[PDB]
Amino acid sequence: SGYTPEEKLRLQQLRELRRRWLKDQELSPREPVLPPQRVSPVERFWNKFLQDGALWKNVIYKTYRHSIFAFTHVLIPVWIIHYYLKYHVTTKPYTIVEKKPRIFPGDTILETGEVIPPMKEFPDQHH
Amino acid sequence: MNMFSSLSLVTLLLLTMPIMMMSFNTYKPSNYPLYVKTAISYAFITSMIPTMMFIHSGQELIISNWHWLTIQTLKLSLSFKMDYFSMMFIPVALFVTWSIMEFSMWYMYSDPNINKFFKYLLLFLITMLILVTANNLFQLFIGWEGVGIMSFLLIGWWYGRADANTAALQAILYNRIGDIGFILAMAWFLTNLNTWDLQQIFMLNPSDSNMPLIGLALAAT
Amino acid sequence: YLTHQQKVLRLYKRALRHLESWCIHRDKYRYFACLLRARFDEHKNEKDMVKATQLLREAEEEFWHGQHPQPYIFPESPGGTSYERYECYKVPEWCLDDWHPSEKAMYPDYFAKREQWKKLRRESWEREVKQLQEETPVGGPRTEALPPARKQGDLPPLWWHIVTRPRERPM
Amino acid sequence: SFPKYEASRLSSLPTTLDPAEYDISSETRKAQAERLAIRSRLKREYQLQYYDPSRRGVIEDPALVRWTYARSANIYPNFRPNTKTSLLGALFGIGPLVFWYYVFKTDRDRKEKLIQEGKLDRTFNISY
Amino acid sequence: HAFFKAMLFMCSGSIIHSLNDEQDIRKMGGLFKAMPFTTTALIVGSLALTGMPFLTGFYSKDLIIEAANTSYTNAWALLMTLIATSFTAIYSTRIIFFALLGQPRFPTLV
Amino acid sequence: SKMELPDYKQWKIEGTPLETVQEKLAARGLRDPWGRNEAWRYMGGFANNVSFVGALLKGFKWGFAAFVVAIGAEYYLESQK
Amino acid sequence: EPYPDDGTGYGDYPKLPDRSQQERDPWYDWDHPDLRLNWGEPMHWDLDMYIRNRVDTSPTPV
Amino acid sequence: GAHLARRYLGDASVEPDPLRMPTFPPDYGFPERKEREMVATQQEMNDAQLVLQQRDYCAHYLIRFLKCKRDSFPNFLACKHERHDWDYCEHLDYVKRMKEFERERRLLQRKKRREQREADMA
Amino acid sequence: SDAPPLTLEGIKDRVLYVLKLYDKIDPEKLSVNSHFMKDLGLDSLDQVEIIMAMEDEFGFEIPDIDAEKLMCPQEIVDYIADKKDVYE
Amino acid sequence: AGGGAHIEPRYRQFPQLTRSQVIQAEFFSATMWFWILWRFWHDSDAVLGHFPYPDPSQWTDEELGIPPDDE
Ligand SMILES: C[C@H](CCC(=O)O)[C@H]1CC[C@H]2[C@@H]3[C@H](O)C[C@@H]4C[C@H](O)CC[C@]4(C)[C@H]3C[C@H](O)[C@]12C
Ligand SMILES: *C(=O)CCCCCCCCCCCCC
Repeated sequence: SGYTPEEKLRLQQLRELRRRWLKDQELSPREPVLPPQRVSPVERFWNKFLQDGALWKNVIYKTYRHSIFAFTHVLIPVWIIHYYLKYHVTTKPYTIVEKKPRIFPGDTILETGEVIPPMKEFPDQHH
Repeated sequence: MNMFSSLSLVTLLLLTMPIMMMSFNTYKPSNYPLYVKTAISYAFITSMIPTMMFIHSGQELIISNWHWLTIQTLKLSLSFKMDYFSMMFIPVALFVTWSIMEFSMWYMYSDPNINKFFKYLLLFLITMLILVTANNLFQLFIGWEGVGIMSFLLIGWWYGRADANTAALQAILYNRIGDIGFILAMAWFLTNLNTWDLQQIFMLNPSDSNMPLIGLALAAT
Repeated sequence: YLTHQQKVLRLYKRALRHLESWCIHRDKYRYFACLLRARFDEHKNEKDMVKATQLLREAEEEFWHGQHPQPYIFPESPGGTSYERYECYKVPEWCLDDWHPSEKAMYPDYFAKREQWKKLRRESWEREVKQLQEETPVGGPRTEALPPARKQGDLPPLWWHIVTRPRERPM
Repeated sequence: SFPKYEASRLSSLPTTLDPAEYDISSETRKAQAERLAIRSRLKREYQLQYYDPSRRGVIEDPALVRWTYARSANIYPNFRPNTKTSLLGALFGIGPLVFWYYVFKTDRDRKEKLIQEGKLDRTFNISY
Repeated sequence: HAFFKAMLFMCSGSIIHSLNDEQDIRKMGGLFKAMPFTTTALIVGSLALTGMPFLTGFYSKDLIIEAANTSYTNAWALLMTLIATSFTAIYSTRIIFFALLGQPRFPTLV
Repeated sequence: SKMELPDYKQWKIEGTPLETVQEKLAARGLRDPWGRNEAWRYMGGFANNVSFVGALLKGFKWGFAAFVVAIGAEYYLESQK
Repeated sequence: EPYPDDGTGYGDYPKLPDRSQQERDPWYDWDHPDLRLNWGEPMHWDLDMYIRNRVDTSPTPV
Repeated sequence: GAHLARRYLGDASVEPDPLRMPTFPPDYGFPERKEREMVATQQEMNDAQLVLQQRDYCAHYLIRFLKCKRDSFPNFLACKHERHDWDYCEHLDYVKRMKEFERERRLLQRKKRREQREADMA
Repeated sequence: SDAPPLTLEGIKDRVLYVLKLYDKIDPEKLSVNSHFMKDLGLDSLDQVEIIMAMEDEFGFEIPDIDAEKLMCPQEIVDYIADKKDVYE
Repeated sequence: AGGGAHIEPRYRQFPQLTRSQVIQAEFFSATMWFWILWRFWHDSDAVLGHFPYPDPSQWTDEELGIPPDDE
C-alpha cells in the first residue's frame, strides 16, 4: 500500500529541486564581503607579538588583559565610589550607620583609653 | 569603615558595567560572554573583603547614599543593609553564578543570541542582589518583581514553542497571586507603623502581627 | 478516514511504545514484545469482518486501561521537550526582498543565485495554473495532492514553498 | 471488563473508545467523504493565491471576518429580552455591586464606632 | 543548598547534551565509565542531597532534623519531614540507577 | 568524513542476557527476531558495569590508604614534642 | 447546527464541537500550524479560548 | 518522646504541662536551696551584644569564647576548647531544667495519693 | 550542536545495517530496491516493527500516516533525507 | 568550543576516553572518601552523639529534693 506511481515521481521531482536549493544555501569562500575595517596599532602589536604559540609570553598577555580589566572595572569605580562616599554621602547625618564594635572584658579603648575589668573568677572544671 | 563600605558597593556597581557597555560603547560581540563571566569573577573577590571583616570583628553597617522621595512623614532612600544575611549570600550567589555562566558558554555556544542570553542572566543577578541587600520594603519590592520578570523572559527563551510561552505566563500568574500578600504587608506597615524601613519595623516591634505576617507567608508561598 | 487495516497497525504501533515504557530495560522489553506480538497472530487469521471489529474495540478498550500515564515521547514530536524549539530561527524567504542594498552587497554570489529562482518560478507559474485546472474535475478538486510534472522542463505545480521552506536547523 | 471511560466537557471521549468510528454505513462513507470535498475546494482556492508570485499583501479570510463580526457587532440585533437574559443580567450586573456595598458599608460602619470611642489602636498612624 | 543543587543541574545538562537533547531516563544508562567526571560529580552531589555525614548539607540538613525532633512542634508535621528525607534517597537512587548503571538504552550514533 | 561502520557479523546474542529471552520464548514456540539488533548493548566496553553499592564506593581504596597514613602521620608529631 | 435560539445574540453562527485545538491531528499540514486551522474554515465561537496556550480538553488517562 | 504516650494515651493529672510547669510553693521542700549566681551582671552582657536568648547563664562562657574568635582570626580551627566549655556549660543547664520535669512529675504522683486516701477513707 | 552532519550515502548504510539484523530477511536478497510485499512478500505488521527500528535508530519518529507508505529500503533514505535537510 | 579534543563519534561501541578525564574524576572520588574518613575520625560526636543522655529513671528521690511520703 505504498506510493502510487504519481506520488513517487512527485516526491522525486521535489527532492531534485529541494537538494538543489539547499546547495544554493552555501557561502562562497569570498563571502561575506565585509567592508574595509580599520585595525588599531595596539591590536597590531599583539597579533605580531603573539604570532606563534609561545605559551611562555601568553602569561604576560593574560596579565595585560586582567590588568586592564582590574583597572577600568575595579580601581576606577572604587575611586568614584570612595570619593562619593567619603566627601558626599558621609557629610550628612546617618547616611552610613555602623554597628558599635563589641566590647569584651579586659579590653582597652583606642580613643578614650578605658579598661574594662575582667569577669569574675570562673568556678570551672576540666572537660 | 571606608574600605568596608567602598568594597560593598563596588561589587554591585561592577555587575552593571556589562549592561552599560551594551549600549554600543565597545562592540566585541564574539567576546561578550567572556566579558560577562570575568565581571562575575572579580565581583566574588571584591565581596570577600567585606565578608572577611564581618567574620573577624562582626562589622555591620547601613548605607543610605541617596534621597529619592519624601512623602510627607515617610522618607524613601536607596538604602543598603550589609549584615549577616547579605555578607554570606553575596559571595555564595556570585560563586555559584560564576560557574553557571562558565558552563553556559559551552552549553549555549550554538545559540544565535548567546549575547542576549548573558545580558538576561546578568539582569537577574542584579535584581537578586537588590532583593537581598534591600533595607526598606519598597526597594525589596523592586528586586522582588525584577526576578519575577526576568524569569518570564528566560523561561520563554525559545518563543516559537507554545508550551514555553504557556510555562512563561504560568510563572507570572502564580507569583502575581503571591504579590497580593506582599502589598498587603506594605499597606499594614505604613498604616500602623508609619514606615517601610526594617530598622523602624523592628524597633517598634508590634505585638499583633497576624495580618502583616500572613501576607508575607503568601508572598513566600 | 482510517481503514480497518490501518487501525490495527496503529494500535499495534502504539501498544509497543507504551509497553516499551513499562520495561525500560531492553531485554525485558524483548520478552514481552514477542508475547504481545503473538496475541495479534492468535486472531490474525480471522476473516469474519464482524468479530474482528469486536476484538478491536475490546483491544482498544484494553489498551486504554493499561496505557502508560506518561509515555515516552521522542524530543521532536507533538509533546516532546524540543518540539518547535527552533521555530523562532525559521524566517520566510521573502524577507530578503526588503534587505538594504548595502547589506545585500555583503553576499554578491548568494543573491545572484536567488534571482534565477524568482525567474524560474515566475516563468513556471503560468504552466502550473494551466496544469491544475485541466487535471481537476469540473466541479472542483476532490482531494489533496497535486499532479507531478508531466513533460520535461515543467516543474511540479505548487512547488515554491514546499521546495524553498526554511531549514529544520537554521542556526 | 474494565471500567468504561466517562467523558465530560473538559475531557472528551477518546476516538478509539467511541462506538461511532467503527460502524461503516452508506451515509458515513458518503458523509466523511463530503467533508474532505469542500475541505479540498477551499485549500485549492487558498493554494492559488498563496503560491502566486504577483501578490504582496494579506489573503482576506471570510471565515475570520464572520468570526469577529458575530462576536462584536451581531450580538445585539439577535438579542431578545426574555426570562433568561433578564435574570442572568440582573444577578451578574446588580448582584455583585449590592454584595460589595454591604461588605464595605458594614466594615466601615464597624470601624467608625471603634475610632470615635477610642477602642481602635492608631498610636503611630500619621499617614492616610 | 546552592552549591550542590546547581552542580546537579549542570551535571544533568552534561548528560542531556551528549545524548542529543534527550531528557527521559528511560532512554539513558551505562554512563558510569563513558563520562567519568560527570558521574563523579553526580554521585558527589547526589550524596550531598541525601545528607552524607561530613559533606556540605550535613552542617545544615542534619542540624535541622535535630531541632525539629526535639522541639515543641506539630507531630504530623514532624512526621512528614522525616518521611520526606527518606524520599530524598529514593529518587536520588532513581537518577543514579537509570542514568549510570545497567546497560545503555540510548541510540547507536551518539 | 567517511565514517566506517563496524562489521555486522559480530552481534551474537549468546553469552549476554538477551539469550535468556530466547530460551523463554522458545518454551512457547517463538523467537525474538530483533535480538541481534539489541546485542550491541552488552558486548564490548558496555559488558558488565559496577553495582550501585560499588559505584558509591568509587575511589574508596585510595581514600582509606590516605586516611591511615594521615592519622599515622599526625600521630608521629603528636606525642613527640 | 445553529446555537439554541434563546435570545442571547448567537444568531445563525455554527455551533462547532467544544473541542480544544490541541485535539487535532498534529501532523496534518495546517495552513496555520500553531492554531491548527484551515483557511476558509468556520472558526469556533470560543476559538480564542481553545488556543494551545489555554483551556485544553484532551482525553485523560484517569 | 516516650512520655507523650503517657500524657495523651494515659493519665493527664500525673504528667506535668510544659506550659504550666510547677506553680508549686517556693523553695520550701528542698532544705537550704541555693540561689543560682551570675557572672556578667548587667554591663558585660550588654557590651558584647549577646543575643536576647543566648545570654541566660553561660554568658561568661559565651563571652569568653567570643573573645577567642576575634583574636584567633583567621585560625577558625582554634578556640575549640572554648566552644567545648560553653557546650558543656549549656548541657548542665539543660539537665538542670530537665530535673525540674522529673521533680514535679513525682511530686504530682505523690500529691495524688494523699487525695486518694481522703476519698477512700470512708 | 556538534552532531556530525548526515550524508546521503551515510544514511543508506545505517538503514540497511538495521534491516540486516532483522533475522527475517535474506541479507543477499535485500537491496536498495526490495519491496516488502511484491518482491519478497514481508508481512504488513513487520512494517510496523521495521519502521519502529528505524525510528529508534535515527532518533526522530516517522508519522504513522506516512510510515504505512514506505516499504522500500531506498525510500526510507529518501524520507529521512527530506526530513533532516541532507543534500550531499 | 574550547580545546576541542575532537574524539570521533564512534558507531555502536564504547565512546573514546582521554587520560585527563579518569585521573581527575578519580582524584575527587578519593578526595571525598579521604575527607569523609578524616573528619569522622577526629570528631565522631557530631554524627553519633555529643553527650550521653541522662536517664531520669536511674535517679534517686533524694537528689531531686522530694519530701518524704510520710510528711
Ligand atoms: C580579561 C578577559 C578574558 C581574558 C583573560 O582571561 O584575561 C578579556 C576577554 C575580552 C575583554 C574585554 C572586551 O575586549 C571589551 C573591552 C575591550 C577593551 O580592551 C576595554 C576592556 C574590555 C571590557 C575588555 C576587558 C578584558 O580584557 C576582557 C574581558
Ligand atoms: C519523641 O519526641 C520522639 C519523636 C521522634 C518521632 C519519630 C518516632 C519514630 C519511631 C519509630 C520507631 C523507632 C523505635 C526505636
